[PDB]
Amino acid sequence: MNVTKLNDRIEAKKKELIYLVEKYGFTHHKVISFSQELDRLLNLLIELKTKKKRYSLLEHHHHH
Repeated sequence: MNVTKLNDRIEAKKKELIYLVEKYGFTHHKVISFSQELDRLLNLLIELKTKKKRYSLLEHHHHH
């Protein structure tokens, strides 16, 4: 419901992903899938901002 929280969860996932690259490698299935997930939230930033005319800009997760 909040974009800076969203940004934060992306930030944390980036860091988590980096840690996993060190232990598993970037060619590892989980690291690939988490990268897709990280991409998904990164996409959310663009997606909600490209709309902005929607309550969804706030209620992207959790609805009012």
